[PDB]
Amino acid sequence: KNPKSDKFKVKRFHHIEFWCGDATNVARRFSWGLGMRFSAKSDLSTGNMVHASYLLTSGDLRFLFTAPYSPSLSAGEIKPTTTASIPSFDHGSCRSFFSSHGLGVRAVAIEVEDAESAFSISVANGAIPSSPPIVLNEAVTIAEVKLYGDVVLRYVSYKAEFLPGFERVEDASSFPLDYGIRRLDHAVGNVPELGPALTYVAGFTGFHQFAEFESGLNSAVLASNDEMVLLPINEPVHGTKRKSQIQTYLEHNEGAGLQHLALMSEDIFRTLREMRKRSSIGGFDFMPSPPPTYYQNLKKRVGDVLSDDQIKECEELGILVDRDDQGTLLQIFTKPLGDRPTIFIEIIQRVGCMMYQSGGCGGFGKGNFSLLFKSIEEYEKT
Amino acid sequence: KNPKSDKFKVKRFHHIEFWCGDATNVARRFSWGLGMRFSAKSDLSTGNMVHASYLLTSGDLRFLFTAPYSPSLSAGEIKPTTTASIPSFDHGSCRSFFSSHGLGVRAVAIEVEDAESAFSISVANGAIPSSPPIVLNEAVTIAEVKLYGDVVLRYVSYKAEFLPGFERVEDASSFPLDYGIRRLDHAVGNVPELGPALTYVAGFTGFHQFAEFESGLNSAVLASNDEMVLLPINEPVHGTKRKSQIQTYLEHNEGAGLQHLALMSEDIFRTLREMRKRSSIGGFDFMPSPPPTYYQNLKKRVGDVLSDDQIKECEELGILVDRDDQGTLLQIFTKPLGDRPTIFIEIIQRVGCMMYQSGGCGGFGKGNFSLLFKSIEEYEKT
Ligand SMILES: Cc1c(C(=O)C2=C(O)CCCC2=O)ccc2c1n(CC1CCOCC1)c(=O)n2C
Ligand SMILES: Cc1c(C(=O)C2=C(O)CCCC2=O)ccc2c1n(CC1CCOCC1)c(=O)n2C
Ligand SMILES: [Co+2]
Ligand SMILES: [Co+2]
Repeated sequence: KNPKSDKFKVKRFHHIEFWCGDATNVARRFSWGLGMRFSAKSDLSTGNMVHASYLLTSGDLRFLFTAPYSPSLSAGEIKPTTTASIPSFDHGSCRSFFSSHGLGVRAVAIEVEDAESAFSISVANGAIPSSPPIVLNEAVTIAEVKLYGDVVLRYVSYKAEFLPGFERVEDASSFPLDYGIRRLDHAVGNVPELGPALTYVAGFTGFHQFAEFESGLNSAVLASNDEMVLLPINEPVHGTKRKSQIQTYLEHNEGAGLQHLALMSEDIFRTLREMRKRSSIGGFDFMPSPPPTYYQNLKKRVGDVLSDDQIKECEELGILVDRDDQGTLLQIFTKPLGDRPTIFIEIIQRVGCMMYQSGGCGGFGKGNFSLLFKSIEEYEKT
Repeated sequence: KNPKSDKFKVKRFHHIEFWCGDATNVARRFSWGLGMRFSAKSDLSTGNMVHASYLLTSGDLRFLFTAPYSPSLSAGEIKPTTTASIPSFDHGSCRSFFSSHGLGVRAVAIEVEDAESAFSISVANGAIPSSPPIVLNEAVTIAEVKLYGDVVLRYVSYKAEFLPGFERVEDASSFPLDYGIRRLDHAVGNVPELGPALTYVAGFTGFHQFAEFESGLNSAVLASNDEMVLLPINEPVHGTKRKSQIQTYLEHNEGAGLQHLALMSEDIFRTLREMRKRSSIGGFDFMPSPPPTYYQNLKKRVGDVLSDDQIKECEELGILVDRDDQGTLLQIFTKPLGDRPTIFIEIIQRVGCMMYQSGGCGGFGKGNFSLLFKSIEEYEKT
């Protein structure tokens, strides 16, 4: 059931912003590892004396990497005279964030009809304000409220090209990499207490719970009206056999924060071929693959959806497969993106639920906990 | 003239350590951009609860990338019980360094006969101590004194594999990249006042001035007995037509620090081919090339050293050429390595001064200031 209770008009995920110590090195690493093009910048060369911000794009996916300059470059500025292109940016906040959490997501940005209205309605409905609505060049409005931990939900609305003050990138510096990634499917937070986190976010958005179907977690998914903005939240389950990965996250992250970004591919086979080729030459590593018993067991579960060759391709790439009552999910997880065992990336492709494809088709793979455990002792039984 | 006045036995450059906010992303970027292999690690997976440290190697060149974890992971430790593999590491120092300077070199490490003796003699001769000698697993001794700004000169001595507590890397994660870089040729600092910086460092090392042959700088080079450890220092020259690049460095870096690392290649043509192929796909960018008049003028200057084809190869790659009374230098400069216009890399190859090749053969390229200016108006004169 979907009561379509959004308190303001929400469109799609717009961008994800990482707060970095050095935006250049993280952006270049991510560009090569994920096949994303350098498409916009705001930095010293564009007159920004406050922060360096670099935008990578792949299809509709937008990753922004931002780091602070020395405060001395802008010590004469005040907010009315700022050269920052993102007016919510604060040197102290950014340094405190990265010192506390390491490299990670500061902002989950969604595009809305009216960011000023979204901010006002959110705050009237319990949202903790983080940065008030600000109109940029009479063309774009940005506002921010707290989501969880030090992560903010950023509202962006356009009157009618990323943000004013950003410049399109050089072409020589813009190599057209593309491994098939096309959009953000969902963005997942880890918190100590799921109940109060859900109540808070659902309280100020009107997002509804997305229906599902002990591994150390309890989770729930909040969804917009058309279920294209999907914000799952996890809490740890304590006392289990193996220590909860959610608890490890909270310890190494110094509390709640964004756990994973799931990136939809239009061809997950190509994406994983291209990413795995680059794992050991600057790109991303992937978790250890399931045993061959898992891919043996795929015939009975999804043999009506994938051929033997397509299943063999999944086995070659370490891809996981789950199924809803509506659709099928192909997914795989990277190792952590940086030094800490905190944020990682999921690559996904969904098949089914054709109307366009409806959001969340096939679920989020919670069935793969049983099937992985079921595969593990099965391969031990050889 | 070389008075060979070293106050302790110095061998060669040993490693360069960058202090990072996220060591993983910088190390992976540098590995791909420079063709260096991942060869050792010290991090959570090796029992280090304090810092993540990753070592890249190319030939004898060793780049170490280090970032701090949350202090909470090690809050129960004291120095006698530390799990840090580099005992001089301090969370607060590292965070303060990166917040002040951004990504940059913390340590220039040289191998010595006896790091305890080098430390004692240095401090008795005016060196400001930074970290006292500490013996690691009864096998290696490390000590540190201040060099300039927040950069330290690190002494390392071995009784008889990088450092104890580091583990050799996985092989699957160790891709054998190699673009031809083989060793560190020199490491250059920028300071506000050259005189007092030279007096200080030469005072405690016994390093002697290396002889040379207004562009915004004055410089001088300090050298070990066999002139294989070379430590140039620059100061700005104020009031010039174009603003001094040394002054821009000092402003954006928040004071003195390491300006550039010069990396010797055994085949600078191959190195630059390989690095330029990767500039726009995660690697490093190079400064704009000199005009063709520069390569025209190369025939009269070095036509006895390089063929027309070899000169044409220099022009294809943007390589600069200078000449001493003893040797010839091929060199090129990267754009800044990170967000700030501070640290950059030089790639070099030297030809001549055969005995092995003597250190500093061909100088450091100061002649290229005249020849570049001479080339610029010449190409304007077309
Ligand atoms: C995170 C995750 C998902 C997943 O994406 C997901 C959501 O989007 C919504 C909430 C429910 C959910 O579970 C699916 C299956 C998984 C899994 N993990 C955890 C590890 C995977 C790699 O290492 C880091 C964590 C695992 O073991 N299996 C088998
Ligand atoms: C730094 C540099 C060197 C060089 O390496 C060097 C030393 O090792 C020892 C001290 C003397 C010295 O000059 C040689 C020639 C140069 C040069 N620069 C500065 C810019 C180059 C690219 O952008 C950043 C700075 C330039 O314009 N020319 C023509
Ligand atoms: Co997921
Ligand atoms: Co140099």
